[PDB]
Amino acid sequence: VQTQDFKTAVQPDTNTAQLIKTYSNPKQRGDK
Repeated sequence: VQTQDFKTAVQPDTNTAQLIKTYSNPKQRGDK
């Protein structure tokens, strides 16, 4: 639900990844 501060090679904040995160891992802070 929370977008990351910046995009990396390992973790590109894509729409599908955020969609999966709505049930796999909500409450994940986007601060790096």
